[PDB]
Amino acid sequence: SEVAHRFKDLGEENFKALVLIAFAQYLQQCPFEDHVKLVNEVTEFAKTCVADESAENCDKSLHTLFGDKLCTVATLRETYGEMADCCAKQEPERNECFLQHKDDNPNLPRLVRPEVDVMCTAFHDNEETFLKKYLYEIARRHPYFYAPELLFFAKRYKAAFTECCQAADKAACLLPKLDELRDEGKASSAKQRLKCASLQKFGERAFKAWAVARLSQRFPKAEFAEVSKLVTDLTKVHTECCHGDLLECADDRADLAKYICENQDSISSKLKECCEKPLLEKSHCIAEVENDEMPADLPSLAADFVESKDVCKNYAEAKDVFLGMFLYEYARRHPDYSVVLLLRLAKTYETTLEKCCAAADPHECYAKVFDEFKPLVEEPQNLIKQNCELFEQLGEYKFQNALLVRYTKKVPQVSTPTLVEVSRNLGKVGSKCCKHPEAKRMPCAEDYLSVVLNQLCVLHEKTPVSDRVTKCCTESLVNRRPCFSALEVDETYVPKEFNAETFTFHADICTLSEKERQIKKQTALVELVKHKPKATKEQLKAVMDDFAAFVEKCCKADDKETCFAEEGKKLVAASQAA
Ligand SMILES: CC(C)Cc1ccc([C@H](C)C(=O)O)cc1
Ligand SMILES: CC(C)Cc1ccc([C@H](C)C(=O)O)cc1
Repeated sequence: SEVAHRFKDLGEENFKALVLIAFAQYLQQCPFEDHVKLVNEVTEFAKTCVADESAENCDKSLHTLFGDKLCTVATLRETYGEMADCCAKQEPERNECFLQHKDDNPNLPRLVRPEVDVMCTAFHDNEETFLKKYLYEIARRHPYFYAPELLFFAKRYKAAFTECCQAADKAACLLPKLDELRDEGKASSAKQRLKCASLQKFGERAFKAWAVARLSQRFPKAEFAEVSKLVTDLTKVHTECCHGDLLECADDRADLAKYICENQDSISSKLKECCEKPLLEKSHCIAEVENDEMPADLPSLAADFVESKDVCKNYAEAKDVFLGMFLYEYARRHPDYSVVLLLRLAKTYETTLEKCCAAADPHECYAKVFDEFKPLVEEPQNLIKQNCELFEQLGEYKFQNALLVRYTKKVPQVSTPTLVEVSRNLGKVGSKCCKHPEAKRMPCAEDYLSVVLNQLCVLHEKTPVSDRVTKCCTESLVNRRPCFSALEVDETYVPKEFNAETFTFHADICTLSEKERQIKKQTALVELVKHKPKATKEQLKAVMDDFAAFVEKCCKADDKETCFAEEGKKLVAASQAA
C-alpha cells in the first residue's frame, strides 16, 4: 500500500492538509464543503490501509485513488464541463488531462476579508475549519503553490491569529501580519511557477543547471560530488510537486532536509541555526540560508577550462559532467552574479566548445572565450543602472506608468488586464532591487524579472494573440529578458477603434481604494496607447492629466452620477484634438 506508506510518514495532520491542497488545485471551481467531504472519505480509507495493507484497493497508486474520488463530482459538466472528458480517460492520460486543465487565472471572485471581529470569532469557535478554508482559498487560486511550503504559511497564519485575537488592538496587531503574509505568498507562488515552468517546458536538464549554479553559490566549500547529490534529490522533489504528487513531494523534501543537516560540516557552516528547529521551520530555513563565505585560495578557472589542452577531450568524455563542473566552479566564486547570467555564460561556453572542438586547432579557437563573457556581464549591468536611475526619479507609480506605455507599444495585442498586471509587477522590481549596492543589484533584478516575465508568458500561453510574445517565451528560458528588451514597437499593429463603454468612467469608482483608482487610470492609459500607438510620451500626459480632472470633479459634484455620462463624452472630444 502506498497511501499507507505516506500516511505513516506524514501523519494525520499534514496528510489531510496536502490532500486538500491537491484537490483544491485540481478542481479549483468546486466548493469548500465538497472538497472537505472527499478529503475525509479519502482519509478514512487511508486509515484502514494502515491496518490491513490489502483491504479494498489499498494496493493502488495515488493517481487512481485521487482521480476516481474527484471524478465523483467532475462528471457534472454543467459545473465543470471540460472535466468530464478527463474522467472518461484512464490512469496516465487521466492525470495528464487534469494537469493540463489547471487555470493560472481562475475566474474566481476576489477574496475580501471580513472585519477583525469576525475572523477571530470564526477562528476561536472552530480553529480547524478556519485554517482549512485558508489552504483552500490559496490552493485554488495558485494551482502551483509549493505544497510543503503552504503548510508552513498555514502554521504562521495560525500564529498570527493565535496571538493577535488576544491583543488590545486586534486590528492593529493582525492586519499588518496578514499583509506581510499575503505578499510573501504571491512571491513564493511566483518563484514556484517559474520552477515548474522550467521543468515542464524546457526539460530537467535546465532545472539542474539552475540548481547546480544556485546551490554552488550557497555552498562554496562543498565538493562537486556533494552538490551533484543534492541537485539530484532537489530535482526529484520539484518534479513531483509540479506534477501533483504532493504527498511524496512533501516526504522527499523532508528526507532531504534530514540529510543536509546530518552532513552539515560537509556542506555549509551557516546551517547551524536551521537544523536546531522544527521540520517545517527547518526546511524553510535551509531553503533561505545565506551563502557560506568564499574559500580562501582558489585557482583560476582559466587553468582547467581555457588553458589546459585536454579541454575538448574531457568534454567529449562526459559533456554534462564537465559543464556541470564548469558551472559549479564559476558559480562558487561569483555570488555577485545572477543565476540566469551564470547560465547564460555556461551556455556561451558550451556553444564555443561545440564549435571549437571540431576545429583544426581547438586550443587556438577556444582560447579567448572569456572575451565573449565581457559583453554578457556588462549588458545587464548597464540596463539596471539606467532603469534604477529612472526609478529613483519618477517613483513607483510613474515608473509603472512608463513601463505600461513601453510594453503596450511592444505587444499591443496582449489583453489590457494582463498588461496592467505585468507592468505593475515589473515596476515593483525597482522598489525591491534598486535600493541595493551594485554588488547585489543585478542578481536581484535579473532573477526577479525572470519571475515576472514568466507570469506574462503563462498568462499569454492560455490565449495567444502576439507571435512576438510567443517567440520571446519559447525560444530560450535564460534569454527571455534580453529578447523582450530588444523589442521596440510593433510596426504591424493596426490601431484600435474607440469604444464608448471602454472610456466611460462611472461613479462606482468613487468608492474604491486609492489603489483600484490608479489601476483604473492605468487601464485607461493602456487603452489610450492601443488606440494611438504612434502617439508620444508628451501628449499622453496632457490627456492623462485631464482624466484625473474628470473623476475628482464628477466624483465631488452633487449631481447624481450623471456628470459621469455627460462629461464622459466631453473628455473624448478633447483627446481626439491632440
Ligand atoms: C529590474 C527593474 C528595476 C528594471 C527593469 C525592468 C524591466 C526591464 C525590461 C527589459 C524592459 O524595460 O522592457 C528592464 C529593467
Ligand atoms: C547546462 C548548461 C551548461 C547549458 C544550458 C542551460 C540552460 C538552457 C535553457 C533551456 C536556455 O537556453 O534558456 C540550455 C542550455
